[PDB]
Amino acid sequence: ITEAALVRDILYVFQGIDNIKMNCYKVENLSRSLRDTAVRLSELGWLHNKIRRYTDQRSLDRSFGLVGQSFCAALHQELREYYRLLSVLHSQLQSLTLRRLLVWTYDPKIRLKTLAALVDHCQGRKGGELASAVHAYTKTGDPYMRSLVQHILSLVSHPVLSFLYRVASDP
Amino acid sequence: VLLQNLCCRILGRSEADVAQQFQYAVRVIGSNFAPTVERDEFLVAEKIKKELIRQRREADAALFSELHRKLHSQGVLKNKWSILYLLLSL
Amino acid sequence: MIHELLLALSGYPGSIFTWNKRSGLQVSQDFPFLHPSETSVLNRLCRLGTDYIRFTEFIEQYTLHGIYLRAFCTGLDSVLQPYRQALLDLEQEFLGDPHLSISHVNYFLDQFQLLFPSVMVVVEQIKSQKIHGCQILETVYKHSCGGLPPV
Amino acid sequence: AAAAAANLNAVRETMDVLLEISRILNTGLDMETLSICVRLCEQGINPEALSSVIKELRKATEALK
Amino acid sequence: SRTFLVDPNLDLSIRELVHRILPVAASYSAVTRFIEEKSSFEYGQVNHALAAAMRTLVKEHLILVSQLEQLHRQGLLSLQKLWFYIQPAMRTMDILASLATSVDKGECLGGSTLSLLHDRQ
Repeated sequence: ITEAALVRDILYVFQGIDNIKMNCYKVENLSRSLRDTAVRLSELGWLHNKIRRYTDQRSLDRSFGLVGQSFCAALHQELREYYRLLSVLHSQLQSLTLRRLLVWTYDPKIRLKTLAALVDHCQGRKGGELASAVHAYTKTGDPYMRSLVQHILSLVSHPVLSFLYRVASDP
Repeated sequence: VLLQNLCCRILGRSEADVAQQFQYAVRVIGSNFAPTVERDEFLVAEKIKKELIRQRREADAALFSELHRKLHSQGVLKNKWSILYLLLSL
Repeated sequence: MIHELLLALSGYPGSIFTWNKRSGLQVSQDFPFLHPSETSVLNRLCRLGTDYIRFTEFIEQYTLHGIYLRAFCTGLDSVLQPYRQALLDLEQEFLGDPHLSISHVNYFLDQFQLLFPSVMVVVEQIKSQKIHGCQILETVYKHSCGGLPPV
Repeated sequence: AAAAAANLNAVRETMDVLLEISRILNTGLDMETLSICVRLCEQGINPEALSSVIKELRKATEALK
Repeated sequence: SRTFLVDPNLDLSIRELVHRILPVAASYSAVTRFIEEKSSFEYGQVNHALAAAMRTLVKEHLILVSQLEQLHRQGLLSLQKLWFYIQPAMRTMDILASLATSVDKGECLGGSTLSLLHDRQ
């Protein structure tokens, strides 16, 4: 199995579409130096699933509220960009290798680390209680995360400040 | 003779006029002709993307990747490292 | 195959992209020339084509009657215009460089993939409850207070 | 004939893309000057040396203006 | 604290030089494990920004390995030539592999992690 063939499948495992198959993306031959680097790279694609399932399962039911939409519709502007990176990486496959990917995808291994762990801390929260559980992620100090989550808060807290400028009501 | 056209493009003059600068350009170019670092277009590419990303211009960092491939597609350029190493510096 | 797909996403099904009256657009089976991993993203891509076909079939059928239903379809094509225009563009980009894969084509739809789904049940509520008369100007309005900015 | 016109097209493309990388990087170069610096870099020349020259002739054209 | 194994049947004129390159890897397998752990919130707002600013150097160490493989394809990379290229990396990844082992020895968080960076090219 050539190294180029692995570079062909990995660019798909970054999305969910599976040599590399589906919780770790167990790869199934080739030398040990190749399987190890694929394993870590393939697993980044698995994260992308956990963040995609939420923005697809909750984009189905109509009883998630008005805040749960501006959150589920702010996890997409932070995904189109992840679809622009996959665009660029594919144009060069026609040269890049495994050890060259690690530096390319070292940063989106973190943004896909906060978002894939921001949708688990707020699972059953709807309404304002969700805008209060994506604010408990700002007390972090890490200048790269505190400047990412402090942007999703600026979108999730827009509907809340829409009622206010216009608290449980009773029908 | 080609270095003198450059001194006439940047400075707007004729070769009979500007000859002190062209005396300074032969001093620098000459004795510094041979390339001093190993040549690879890969490293110079990953530094023009890292630079356009640093200016919040993430859209042109993925457009360059499509313009750098076309250079290889046509194939009239022998030293692609040099001309990129220079365009990055300016 | 690219120009083959860009027609399948337009409303014309063929041998590669069969059409079923119940399920919707979908790929027939495995193809040797292409990889066996793409058979998924296309199926993810067709979930969009099925929407446009079921849209334009309803738009033409006009079905129920009333001006407020005529005008709704008359307007329904206007919101659907950027979809077509953004599809004509894909061919131009592929006409330039012949190194673009389905990945980039799938990436280009982006906005249409998260819009059609939310604007699909609005049609379904009409054809399933016989919403006759000016009552449409509320059934569409009750869904206008949605969170999704694009919608 | 033809292969002599297909090369003049693949060069006007690349000379148009390098002009895009030139403006998003805000180099003061223009389409005429940039074609000189590309030709030089084809023969093989230190861009650390050639850029010191341009950073100097542009630094002396002001003392005369 | 990583241990390595080379070969039972190898030229002695190589193994003595291999053991001169590895101390940049063992000093690296203890920095990348310091990042993936001291990033946990339960460590203060200082042991975080220390792990972030300690990550940009790891990025520049991954570029230095990329430019070597691309230079390895043309065969211009002999083993003797390698021992000289990584010298800037053998000094930097020797500094960070000493802070990341002296901040975790005595559990530090907050100010006591800002003192150690003031006592320690």
